[PDB]
Amino acid sequence: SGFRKMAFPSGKVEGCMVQVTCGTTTLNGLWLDDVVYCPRHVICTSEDMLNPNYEDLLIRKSNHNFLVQAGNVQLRVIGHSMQNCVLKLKVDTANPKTPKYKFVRIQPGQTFSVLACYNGSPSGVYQCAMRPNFTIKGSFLNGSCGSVGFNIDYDCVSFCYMHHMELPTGVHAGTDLEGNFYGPFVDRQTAQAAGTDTTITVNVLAWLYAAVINGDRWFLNRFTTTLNDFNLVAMKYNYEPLTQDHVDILGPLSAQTGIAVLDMCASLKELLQNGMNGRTILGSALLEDEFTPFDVVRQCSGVT
Amino acid sequence: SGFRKMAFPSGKVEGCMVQVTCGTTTLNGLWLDDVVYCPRHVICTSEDMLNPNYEDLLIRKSNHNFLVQAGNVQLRVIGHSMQNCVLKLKVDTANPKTPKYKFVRIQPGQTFSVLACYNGSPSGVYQCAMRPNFTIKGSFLNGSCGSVGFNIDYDCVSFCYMHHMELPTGVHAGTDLEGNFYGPFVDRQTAQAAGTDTTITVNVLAWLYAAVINGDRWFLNRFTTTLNDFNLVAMKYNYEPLTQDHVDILGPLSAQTGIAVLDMCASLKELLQNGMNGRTILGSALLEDEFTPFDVVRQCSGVT
Ligand SMILES: Cc1ccncc1NC(=O)C(C)(C)c1cccc(Cl)c1
Ligand SMILES: Cc1ccncc1NC(=O)C(C)(C)c1cccc(Cl)c1
Repeated sequence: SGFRKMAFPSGKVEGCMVQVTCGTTTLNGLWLDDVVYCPRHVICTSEDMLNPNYEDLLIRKSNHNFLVQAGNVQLRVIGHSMQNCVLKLKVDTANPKTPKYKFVRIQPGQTFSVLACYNGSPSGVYQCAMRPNFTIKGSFLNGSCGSVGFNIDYDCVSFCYMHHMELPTGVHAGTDLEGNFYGPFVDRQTAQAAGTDTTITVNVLAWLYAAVINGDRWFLNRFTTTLNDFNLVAMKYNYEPLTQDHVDILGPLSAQTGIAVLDMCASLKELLQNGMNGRTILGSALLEDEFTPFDVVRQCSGVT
Repeated sequence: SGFRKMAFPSGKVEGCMVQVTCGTTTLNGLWLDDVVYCPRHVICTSEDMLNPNYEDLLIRKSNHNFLVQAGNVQLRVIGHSMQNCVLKLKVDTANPKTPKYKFVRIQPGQTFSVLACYNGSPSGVYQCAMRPNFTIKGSFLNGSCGSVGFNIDYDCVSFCYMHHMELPTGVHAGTDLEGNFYGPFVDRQTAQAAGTDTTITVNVLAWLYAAVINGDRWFLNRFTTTLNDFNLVAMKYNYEPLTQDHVDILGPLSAQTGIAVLDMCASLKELLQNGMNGRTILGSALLEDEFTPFDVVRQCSGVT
């Protein structure tokens, strides 16, 4: 039936996007109830970004200096405060389009959808993973700051990411909705290199199970391995070490396909050592790691 | 700044999805104004699908036999008609969430977003291309029929695809919103093999330009080629022949990067003849063909 890098339907999040302007700077904000959330660097000019004292910069700003526009209507700002790297603008009107929501701080290796926005307007939606080094490989241009990452469960949106910065290497860094950066990144125009980015082993295995479920079985072999043997191979190829918690989460996929987790590890071991030999798996020539076991079950079962 | 397989924000389409039930069969419908559009095979049982006479099957059905549910509210059906492979159910209420829309029949090689649905509820959104053989490589399970493909321009949704069938090979076939199938496919449970699927050359070149724009330049070489020389290579590797119309559409990308189209063709020629030698381009180990020149410009400029 096919397997695609699917994002959640973005409707509930589109109705939350606003444009926030402070002085010369314009970026995106997230309007939930009577609060607009946005990156605190909205108060900076490019000149301030080298070494900004956000507390001192925010002191020269009043409620009337933050211009919030939802589509074509202007929101009245009645309060402002800084929480970590985000500003919280209290407005006099609750967003009538506020969905049921939560703020969650996701773990590395977990996935989420991103609704890229510019001037408070959505341009597109794509599926991302929080890398083990706490960066995301997204698609963001200047003006995209404040665009959010999220997951959906039935009718509840769990916001997990707010975009803040592009690193000199082209990868992206941002915060949870409490303004805490994922990783060691600071909201300063300083050289900040992302550490070693490893491959999310449990996600590659989940995607290998998805491949078997959809007919791609050429990589299955007559071998097995042990967690310690597999992890010697995973270390050599900069793969996250596989644990019993990882084996446990792959249980439903192992149950559906009848392929024991350690047997799937032996297929992955041989793919790591030998490569794909010019072949593909689910339309890909590399081992895909941005699908969790939960994503595979969801897509393969039709959860709406 | 990064490059992702981005889909359009799906909000405007989510507000159009309904569940349509006829007898034992449940599938998705598209509610625009006072009309619900859905695949005509909603009137079939699996037994009928072998060789259905849709005209005779529809004769045994009245307005009250089509149950249309939008979320939790029931729509009253006051008319029904068959247009090609789609049924048009006239309801007594115009969808208050109907966006500005058009029905368009796209060309092969063009891209579009798909909002996969089950029981009238959205599960996810992904970007697709209409293959040169008029199939799409999507992700659809039973119950997904009636899910639509679309493009957005400012505030106007151009619906181009409605999902109808999974071929025995795992690829997907469907219609435009007038019920005309893309390709030679019929809505019958018969062996229908998709013809030879070629690579969309103009899209690969557009994606090569996107790679250069984002720093991936290892594949650039000191060579050039001619359209006739390049097309001898394209035929050998089952690539669509490149034409002057294709060169013309790549003009803005050639203007921005300063790399002449025929010089980019020579890079592609060498990638075809030599492979990637274990390297990647925009996180991919194969030549990507599901991004049009328009998609690359849009994503690289921040069009919302
Ligand atoms: C230009 C761009 C592109 C994609 N995402 C983001 C950006 N923007 C940035 O990175 C800027 C605004 C310049 C920045 C600089 C230093 C620290 C922080 Cl928090 C932010
Ligand atoms: C099961 C499924 C999965 C993904 N997309 C679609 C389907 N469904 C089908 O293909 C069915 C309904 C069985 C079918 C059969 C023959 C012709 C037509 Cl038009 C449709």
